[PDB]
Amino acid sequence: DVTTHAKIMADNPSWDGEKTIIITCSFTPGSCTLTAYKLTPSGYEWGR
Amino acid sequence: EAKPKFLSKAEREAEALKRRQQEVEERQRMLEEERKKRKQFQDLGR
Repeated sequence: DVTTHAKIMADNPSWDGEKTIIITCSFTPGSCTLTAYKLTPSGYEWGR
Repeated sequence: EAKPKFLSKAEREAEALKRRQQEVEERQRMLEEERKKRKQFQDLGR
C-alpha cells in the first residue's frame, strides 16, 4: 500500500502527501475495521 | 447593491470572461503552490 501510494504520488503531482491517505477497510469477523494512513516524507521516498 | 443594473450582453460576457480569467488564474496559482507544497514534502524525506 505504501509503494502503491508513493508511486501514485510520484506520477501525479496533484496528490499532496500531506492530504492524501490510504483508508483500509479490513474485513474483521462480521464487521469492518477502517484505518486511514498517511505517508510521511520518508515513506514517499522509500515507496517511490 | 439593491437595484439591479442592466448590463449589456457584450458587457455581460466581458464580465464573464474576466471572471473565468480570474478563476483560471487562481487555479494556476493554487497549482503552482501545490507544486511548492509537493517540493517541500519531497525534500523533507530526501
